[PDB]
Amino acid sequence: EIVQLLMEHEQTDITSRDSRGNNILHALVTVAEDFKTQNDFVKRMYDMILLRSGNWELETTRNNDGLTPLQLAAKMGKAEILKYILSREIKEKRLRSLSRKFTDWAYGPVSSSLYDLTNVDTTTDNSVLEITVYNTN
Amino acid sequence: EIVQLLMEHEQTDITSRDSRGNNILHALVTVAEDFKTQNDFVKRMYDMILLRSGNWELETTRNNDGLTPLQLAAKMGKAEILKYILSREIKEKRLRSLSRKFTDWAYGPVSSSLYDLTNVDTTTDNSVLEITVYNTNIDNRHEMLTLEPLHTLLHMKWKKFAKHMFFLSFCFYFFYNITLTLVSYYRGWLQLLGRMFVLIWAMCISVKEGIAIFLLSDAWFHFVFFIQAVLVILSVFLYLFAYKEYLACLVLAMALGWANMLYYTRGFQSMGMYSVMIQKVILHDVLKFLFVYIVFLLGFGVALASLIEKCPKDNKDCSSYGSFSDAVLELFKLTIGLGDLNIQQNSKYPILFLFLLITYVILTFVLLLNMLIALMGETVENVSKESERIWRLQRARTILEFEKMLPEWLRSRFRMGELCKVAEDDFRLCLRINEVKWTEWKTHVSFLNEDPG
Amino acid sequence: LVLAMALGWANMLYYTRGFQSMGMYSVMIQKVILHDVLKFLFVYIVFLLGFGVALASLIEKCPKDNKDCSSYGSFSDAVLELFKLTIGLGDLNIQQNSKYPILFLFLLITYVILTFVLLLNMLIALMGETVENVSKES
Repeated sequence: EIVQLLMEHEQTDITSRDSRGNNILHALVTVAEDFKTQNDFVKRMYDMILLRSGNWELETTRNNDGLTPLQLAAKMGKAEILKYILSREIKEKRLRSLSRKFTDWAYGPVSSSLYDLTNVDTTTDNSVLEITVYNTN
Repeated sequence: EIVQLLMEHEQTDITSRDSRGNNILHALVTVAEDFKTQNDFVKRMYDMILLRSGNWELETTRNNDGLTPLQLAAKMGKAEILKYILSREIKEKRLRSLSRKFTDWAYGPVSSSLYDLTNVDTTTDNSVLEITVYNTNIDNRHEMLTLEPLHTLLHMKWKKFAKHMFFLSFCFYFFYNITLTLVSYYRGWLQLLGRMFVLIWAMCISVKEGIAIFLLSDAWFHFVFFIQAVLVILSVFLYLFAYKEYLACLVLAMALGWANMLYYTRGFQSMGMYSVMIQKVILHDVLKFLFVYIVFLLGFGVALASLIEKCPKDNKDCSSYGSFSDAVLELFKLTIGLGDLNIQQNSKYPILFLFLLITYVILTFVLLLNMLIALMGETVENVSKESERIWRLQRARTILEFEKMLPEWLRSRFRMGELCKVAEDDFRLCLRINEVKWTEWKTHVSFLNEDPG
Repeated sequence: LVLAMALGWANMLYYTRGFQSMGMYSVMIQKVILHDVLKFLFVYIVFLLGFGVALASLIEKCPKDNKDCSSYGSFSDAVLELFKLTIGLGDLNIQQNSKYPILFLFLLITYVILTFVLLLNMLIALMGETVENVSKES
């Protein structure tokens, strides 16, 4: 409730970056732990905030360590938030451009979905796939 | 209902002590059993009565055995009532002074609670921590030392002193045993330098382990170290005196010492659980094997000696089996693969002989030796769960021993815990434990400091 | 040269990770060496070093210029002879030049018992315990 109050407030700045460089999504990633602990309310808040401000601005930024909240979830050990972020299906046709997974065609039970490799597929400098493999911590 | 009737009655005396010395709380402790049995209605009644009469009068008294209901729950095996008593959070601000656990500060999920060490932390005569460790009449002590203040008392003591005293002891014993080996192996000034220290530290081990063995399967090491020291100093006496038997006791003491390196594997988690599992395998499995095996050695020994009993005709190589000793020794060779299996002259019954030997090989190898491996495979599965707790218990007893060996001032130097003000007049030594809980959210009302630190 | 060769054939193992059936196998080996075998080798070497100086001091009497009379020379020959005995090569007999043949024999039999019927089978049980947990994550 308080989150919706603050975002609905016209003066709130959703994209604000704290002293560490983290915006709100980085913060939600550095927190979230596991299902046996938090019962997964962080994924819900992450979705809520993204859908509430339509943009790639939040998820494309970088904290002072030079990481997007996706790459940050890769550096840290957070699987439950990474599955969510890494496959998103947004059903509402307005905000559907924010999804990372799409259904190319579906007929009966058979369906061919489609995934987005931008920061994943290791055509970039440090991607999600290089981190999850070479990260020994 | 009837309890509330009696307490609400003005004439009832809540603090009455029966002929055994027990007040009502002692009585509730001597009763309560477990959750699978009573479904835990005793904890509820204990809470009800305390909250109904505000005081420390009840829980501070002593029955005729000189025990508070807390210490009594420690003597007896009662864990479920001890967790309750040992951490109490009373939310009502009036009676909050009776709690043994407090929240120093809480912000969001993070909260730092605070525990009360008064009769726990072993600054008293017989405390909750000394009892749950040294009390051998229970065998519930696994779940006893996993409770909230006790776990971190042991941990903090280890991180403060008991680690360094344990390692230091390992060094002083290790040098001792090396010098003992170098003395044993070479038999000018080396004997004068080392041998004196051998006698000295051996005498120290003998006296200390002897005093500890006068206060009596947990203490089994105290017998072994003592036996070693006796053998060492005895060998010294027989070396000063003129005798040939000194070397036997010397080398036996040495080998026994290297068998006593094992005691120091309880300082490490990975090796500690290992030596625990060995200690249980020897008890539950191997002994049964050695008994039923020795009965066969003794059977087939007299079985074969009587057949090979014919006269060697002054040829020791013709008859391979002499009296009962040579037969048993030859069978034990055969288990290793040294023994000589052939049709034997001087044995008038070579077929029966050979059959009766083959039955030995079969009963030993393909049956009774593999049975042991299967059984060990059965015990490892059950012990793998409790081994960590068992090792925590042993480590705990070592910790308390090192604590009891310190001087009064150096002991008071550490003094785990801190003074904290719980109430207006209440200052009590407390132990801080930080916690993070995401499961249940609430507005924090009862707490100690407003500013989280 | 030969040490490098043998090490190379020990390095064939690295290429078993291209196949599923052998890859999981070499993983389970890699974990067994770490969790189980090392604990065995430590507690076993401490016994070799114990009984070596135990027996050498008893057989320490002069061979009388006969190398076959005294089977145990310095600490090396004793350890080597024990390791023979584990394989079944070692020569077990009442030994001349050992002034204490009963104590000697007892102290050797205790070695055989502590090794085989106890500490070597313990390893097999523990490995049987680790294979059950590793079989899932391998």
